Amino acid sequence: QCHVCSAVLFSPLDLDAHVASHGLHGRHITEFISSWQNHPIVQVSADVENRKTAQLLHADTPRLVTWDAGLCTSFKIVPIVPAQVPQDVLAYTFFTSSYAIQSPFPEAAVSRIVVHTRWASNVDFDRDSSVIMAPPTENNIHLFKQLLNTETLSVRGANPLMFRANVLHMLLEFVLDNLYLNRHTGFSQDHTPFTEGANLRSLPGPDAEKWYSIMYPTRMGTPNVSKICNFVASCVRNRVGRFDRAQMMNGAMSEWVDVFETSDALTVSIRGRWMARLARMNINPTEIEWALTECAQGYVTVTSPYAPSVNRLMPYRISNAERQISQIIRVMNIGNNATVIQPVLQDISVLLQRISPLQIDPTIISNTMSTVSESTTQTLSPASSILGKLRPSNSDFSSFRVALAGWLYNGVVTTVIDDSSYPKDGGSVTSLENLWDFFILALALPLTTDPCAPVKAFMTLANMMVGFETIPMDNQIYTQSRRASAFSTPHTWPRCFMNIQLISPIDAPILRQWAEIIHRYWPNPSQIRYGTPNVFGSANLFTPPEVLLLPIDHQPANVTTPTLDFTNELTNWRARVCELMKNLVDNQRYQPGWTQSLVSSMRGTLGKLKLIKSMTPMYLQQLAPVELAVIAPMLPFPPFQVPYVRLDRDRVPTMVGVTRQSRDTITQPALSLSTTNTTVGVPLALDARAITVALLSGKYPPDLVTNVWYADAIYPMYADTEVFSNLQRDVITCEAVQTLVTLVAQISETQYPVDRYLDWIPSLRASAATAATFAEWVNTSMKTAFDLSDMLLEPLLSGDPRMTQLAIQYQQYNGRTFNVIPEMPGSVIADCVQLTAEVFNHEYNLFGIARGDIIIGRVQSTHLWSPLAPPPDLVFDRDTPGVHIFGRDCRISFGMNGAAPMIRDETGMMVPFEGNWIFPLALWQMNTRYFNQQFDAWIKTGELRIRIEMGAYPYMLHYYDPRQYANAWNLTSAWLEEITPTSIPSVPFMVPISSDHDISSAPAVQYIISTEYNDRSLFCTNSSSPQTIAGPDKHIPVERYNILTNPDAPPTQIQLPEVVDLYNVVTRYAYETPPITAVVMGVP
Amino acid sequence: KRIPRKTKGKSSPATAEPGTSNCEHYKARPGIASVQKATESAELPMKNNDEGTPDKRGNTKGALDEADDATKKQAKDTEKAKAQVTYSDTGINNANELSRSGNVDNEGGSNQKPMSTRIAEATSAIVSKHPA
Amino acid sequence: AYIAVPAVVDSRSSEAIGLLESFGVDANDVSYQDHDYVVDQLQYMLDGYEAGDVIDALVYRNWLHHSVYCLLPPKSQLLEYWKSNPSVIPDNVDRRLRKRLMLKKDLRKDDEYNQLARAFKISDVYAPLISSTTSPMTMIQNLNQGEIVYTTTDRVIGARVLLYAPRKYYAPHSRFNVGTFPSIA
Ligand SMILES: [Zn+2]
Repeated sequence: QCHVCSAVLFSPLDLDAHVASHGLHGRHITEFISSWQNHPIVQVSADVENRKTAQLLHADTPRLVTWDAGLCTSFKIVPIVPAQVPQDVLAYTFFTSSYAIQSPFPEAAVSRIVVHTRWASNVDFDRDSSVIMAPPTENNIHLFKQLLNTETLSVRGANPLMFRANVLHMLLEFVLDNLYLNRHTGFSQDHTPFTEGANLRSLPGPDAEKWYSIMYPTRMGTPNVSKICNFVASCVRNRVGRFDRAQMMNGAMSEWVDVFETSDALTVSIRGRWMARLARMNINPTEIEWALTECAQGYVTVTSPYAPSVNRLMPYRISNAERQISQIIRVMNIGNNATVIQPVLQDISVLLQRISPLQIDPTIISNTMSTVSESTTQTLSPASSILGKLRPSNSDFSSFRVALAGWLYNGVVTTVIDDSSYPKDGGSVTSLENLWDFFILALALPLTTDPCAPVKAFMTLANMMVGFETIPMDNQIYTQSRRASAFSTPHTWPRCFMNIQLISPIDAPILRQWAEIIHRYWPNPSQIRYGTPNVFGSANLFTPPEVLLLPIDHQPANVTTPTLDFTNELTNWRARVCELMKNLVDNQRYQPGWTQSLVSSMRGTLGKLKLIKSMTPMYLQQLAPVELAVIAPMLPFPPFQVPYVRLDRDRVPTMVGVTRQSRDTITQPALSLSTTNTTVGVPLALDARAITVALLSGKYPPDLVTNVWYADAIYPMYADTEVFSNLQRDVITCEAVQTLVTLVAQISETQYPVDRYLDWIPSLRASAATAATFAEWVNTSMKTAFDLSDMLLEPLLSGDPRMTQLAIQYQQYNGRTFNVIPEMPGSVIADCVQLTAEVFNHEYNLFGIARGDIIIGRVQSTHLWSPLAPPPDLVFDRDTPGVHIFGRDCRISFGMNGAAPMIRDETGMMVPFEGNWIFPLALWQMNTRYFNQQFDAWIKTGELRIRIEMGAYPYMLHYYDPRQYANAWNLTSAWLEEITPTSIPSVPFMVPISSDHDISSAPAVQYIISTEYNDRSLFCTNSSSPQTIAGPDKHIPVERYNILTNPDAPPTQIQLPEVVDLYNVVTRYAYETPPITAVVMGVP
Repeated sequence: KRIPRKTKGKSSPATAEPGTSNCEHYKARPGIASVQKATESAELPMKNNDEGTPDKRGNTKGALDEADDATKKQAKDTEKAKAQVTYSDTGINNANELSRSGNVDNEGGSNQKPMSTRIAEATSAIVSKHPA
Repeated sequence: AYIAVPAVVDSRSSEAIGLLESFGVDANDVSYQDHDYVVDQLQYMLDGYEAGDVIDALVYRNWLHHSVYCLLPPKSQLLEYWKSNPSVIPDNVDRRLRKRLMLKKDLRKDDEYNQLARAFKISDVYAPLISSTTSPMTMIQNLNQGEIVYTTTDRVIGARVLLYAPRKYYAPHSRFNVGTFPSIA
C-alpha cells in the first residue's frame, strides 16, 4: 500500500513508480482514487497502442513541454573548396601515446556560415518544421518558392512578388522549430593541459570527444601558426564549461546549470522567452484541489498531497482573455451548421439522463386515470382521449432532457415547440381534442428558451376562441385568427398583450383572465454560480464570469418538500392552467353541440390532473440547477448564454454577430453567418407531448440520499475531465490568432500598428485570396508544429482573413447593442517572429538573400576583387551623372539605313543602345524575349551596362580557379534566358578562390556584380595557413566571438539586433511533470 | 527516449498491515460503468467545419441538406425511425439562413472554375515566345 | 445537386445506357433516380384530376427528400385486421375500442362495440391522411414534410406505394443526382 493516496497495489517492488507521481523518489495523465470504494480510475493518452483498464483522452492536447539534449544552435559552418596544407606540428605526444589535433572549425580554402536549424540536436517529439539550407554552391531556391508558386510558368524559379511572404513564412518556421526546453545532462571533469580543471558537458550517445572539439574552440592549443591558432590565442581560457550550478540537489546531480558552449544568441533568446512563458504559466496542486472542491458544489471534497519541490511543472494557469477568444472561435466555427451542434446536445442529454435521480414513469398517469371511465351509451369520452393523446405507453422522453441541455446554449441554438403540436387548423374551443392540445401546449411552453413563448401561449387561446370572443386589432391586416406559430419575433407582440386594460372584460372575459394569468404567474428567471473562477478561467461572456442564467428560478435543495407546494412556480402554473380551463368549461357557453353534459367529467379529470404525485417540478426547482452547474465547467464546449427576459420586449435579443475589424476603421460591412437567423440562434424543434408527460409523471427512488447519490455520480465524471487539455488548446489558439493577425498585417495593407522591420523585400498588396492562402499555410504550419489534428483558426479563413481584432456583440429589440471586445495580451510567437525579423534585416546574407541590386556589364579584368564586394568605380547610383532611368513606357525602334536603334527614356527622350542605364526588374520580366533578343547581343561585346534594381534576390555562388581563363557569359546568358514573367532564377555570381602561395594572373570576364556589400556569411578564408596573400582577405570574425575576445565583457552581454553571437551562455534545466492526482473524499 | 508523432508533417520483518483488504462490498447506485460511458461519449471534441476554407493550393476545399442530415443522425441516435427532436421543417421560417458553402471564394466570386485554373489562364494569357 | 433531363431515367437500364453521353454530356459521381413508376402514376391520376394541377404539384415536389406512401384498408377491414391480429393496434386509438378489439366472441350483436364502430373515424389514429378528396398540392406537401404519408385511395402521386395490411383486406444521394422531372422547391 501507499501511505500518501491510499492506493492499494499488489506489487511491492514498483511502489517507487507510483510515489514518483506524488513527487517522491525511490505516459500517464491523471490518477483519481475514491475514498469509499476500491476502484481507481486512470486517464491515458488517446493514441496509445493498447488499453488495459484505462480511459482515453479524446482531445488534441498540444505538446507544450519538449526537451533538447544536443546543442542550442542553428548556424553551422560548412567548408567549400577544401584544401590541405603541410603542418609543422602533427599531433600531441604524452608518454608512449599520441592524440590527433582536432580543429573546432573546418579546414578549407573558403568556409562560410549557413543556417541549418537543429543540426546537432537530440530531442524527443521533434517539432519537424525544420528549415534546410544547402551550401551556397548548390541551389537554394527551393524554399523561396514554397508558398505561392503552384502555378508558376517555370520550375527552378521564384516569384519576386511573393518573396516577402515566403521569407515571412520561413522566419515563422524557423521560430516554430525552436520551442524546446534545454535538458541538463552529465558532465565530465577534464584534465587537458589547455583546459585543466574545467567541467565539460557530454552529450548522450556513443562517444563525445568529437562533440567536445566542436563545442569548445578553446580546447585546441596553439601547436601550429595559423588563423585558427591566432584566434584561439586571442581567446581567453578562463570562461569555458560550467559557469555555476544550482543549490537544490536530488542526489548528486545538480538542479539547473548554465554552461559556456557553442550556441547562437537568437535561439537561446527564443528558448528563454519560451521558458519564461511556461514558468509564468505553471500551476501547483493545492489550488487545483481548491478548484475541484469548488466545482464539486460542496457535495464532494477533494485533496491532493505533494512533497515540497521546486522543479515541479504543470502549465495550466491562463487568463480569461484566452478563454473568451477560444469561445469566440468555437462559436464562429458553427456557421449555421445543424450537424456540428446536434451531437453535443444529443449526448449531453443522455449524460443528464444517467446523472439525474428523477426517473420518468407515465404509469402514474395511467393509474390516476384508470378509475375514470364512461358509460356504454355515450360516444365521446374525455378520459379515453386524454390517454390516447398523452400516450402513456411511449418511453421516448429525450426531448425534456434536450430542453434542459439547451437551457445552457441560447445564442447559438434556441429550443421551440415543434409545429404540428399546435391545434389542427385554426382550432376551436368546441372540440375536446383541440382543448387538450391547448392544455398540453400551454403546460409545455414555459420550459422552452423561446422569448415569444408567452405570446404563443396567449395567441393559441385567442385563435381557439375566435368566433366566441373578440379582441381589438390595430392595422386591420392581421386578423385575430392568425396562427400562433407565426409569432416568433418580438416585433409581433400585440398591444392587447402588452397592455391588459385594452382587453375589455365585458366582451373577452376568458381571454382577459388568461392574459392576466400569463402576466402574473409566468416563471421568473434567476442565476446560479458554477465552476471556479480563480484557478480555471471562465469562457462565458455577456454575463459576469461566475453565474449561470436559468429561465427557471432555483431554491436550496431538500427532498422533504410537499408535492403540492403551490409556492413552487411550476406547480402554481399547472394549477392555474387547470383552474382557468375548468372555468372555461363550466358554463358550456363555448361548447355548443355537446348533447351530453360533459362538465362533470371534464372538471373531475381536470382536478385529477391539477393534483397528482409528480416530483418533476420539485426536481427542476432544486436538483436540476445543481447538476447543470456541476457539469457546466467540464464540457468540451463551455456554455454560451444570453440574458433572459420575460414579458419585456425591449431587452429581448434578436441577433448575434462576430466582427473581425477594429473600432477606429470604416471598413466594408461583412456580417457573420450567425446573424442570418429569424431567432437569436439555430432553431430546434421540440415535441410538446414528451415534455408535458415528463413534467406530469416523475418519481424519486424510495430510499434516495442526495449526498451519497451525488458523491457516487460526480467521481466517475471528474475522473474523465479534459479541462486542462482544453486550457492548453485555448492558449495555443490565442497564440495562433495573434501570430496570424501580425503576419497578415505585415504583407497586406491594414491599420494594425506593428513595427515593419522588413519592407525592402519586393512584394504586392495581397488580395483576399492571397491573404486566405497565406493564412491557410500559417495555420497548417502551426498545426504541424504543435501536433493538433482538430480545428484551429479555420473559421477565420472563411471570408476576409485581413482581420484586426475579434469581438462578439448581440443586439436587443430597441437597438442598444452590447459589444464585448476581449483585450489580447502580448503573445510569444508574434514577438519572437518580430525579433527574428529584426535580426534578419541586419543578417540577411546568412539565410541566403542579398540586399541591394545587380549590375550587368562586361568587366575584362585580371584583378581578384570579389564581385560581392566590388570597388566603387564599377557601380553607378541614381545620382551618377550621365545615366538614363527607364519607366514602363519604354519603346524600342529600329534604325533605318544603318542607324543606331534607340529606346525611349522615361523622360521622353530617345537614347542609343550604349551607356549606363538604370532599369527596374519589372520591365525585363515584362519584355523578356525582346529585351533579351536585342540586349543579349548588345551587352556581350558592346558598352551597354544595365543596373537591374530589385531590392532582394537569392544568389548562388560559383568558384573558379583564379589562375585559369574563365568566362561568366555562359551563366549570365543562362540567367537572362529563363527570367519568365512569373519567376526568376537565383542570380549566379562567379567569385574567385583565396590562395596562400603566389599564383599566376589569368584574365576573367565578369558580367554580374552586386551594388553593395553582400558577403557577410564568409566565416574565414584559408583557415589553415598563417596568412592569405592572393584573393579576398578574411580572418576569423572576432565580432561574433565576443565574450572570449572582449576582456571587459560580462557573460550575459549580447548584441541581439546587430550581429548574432556564437558561444553564448545557455542555461539547462531538469523539470518533473507529475500526473494530476486527487483523493476523492466524501461529504456526510 | 522518444515519443511517436501523431500527425505527419514535412513528409519527404515486513508484514501485511491489517487495513488492506479487497472486498468490493459496495455497488454504485448511479452506475460507474453507465456514467463512465456517458461521459466518454460527452467528452468528444466538437466536429470540425472545414467547408468554404482554402487549402495549400488556394482552392476552396468545401463541397459544392444539413438540417435533414442532422435529423437523420438524431433518428439514428434514437431507436425509433421517427424523430422527436428535429432541426428541419420546424415552424420558424428561416429562409434567410446561409451556410459556409464551397461555391464562393474569399473574394466573393463563384468557384465555377478553381482559383488555380483561373490564375493559370490569367498568367498564360500573355506569355512571350522565341522568334521564328 | 439535382439535374432534370427530358427522358425516362431508371436505375439500372438508365445507368447502363447513361443518356449523358446520349445528350452530349461527358460524365461513381452521378446517381440515377427512377421515375417509370411516377410516369405511370401521372397517367393513372390524370383521369380524376386536371393535368395543370398535377404538374404544378409535382414540380413543387422535391426529389432529394426520401418518403413513402402507405395505403390503409377501408374502415371495416382495418377494424377487422386489427381484431384478428391485435398486437398491431396503435396506442393512439382509444382505450375502449382497443380493449374491446382485444376480446373474443365479437360479432354484430354487440351494442356499444357498434356504437364505437360508427362513432370511429380515422382522423386521430393516422394523422397525415390523404383522403379521396385531398388536392394534389396537399399530398405533395405532406410527402416533403414527413417520411411516411398515409392514404386511403390508390390514386396518388409521389414516392412509392406500400400496403399496410395483408392483400385480402384491400378490395443513394451522390454528389450529382439526375432525374426527369424538374423541381423548383
Ligand atoms: Zn500513492
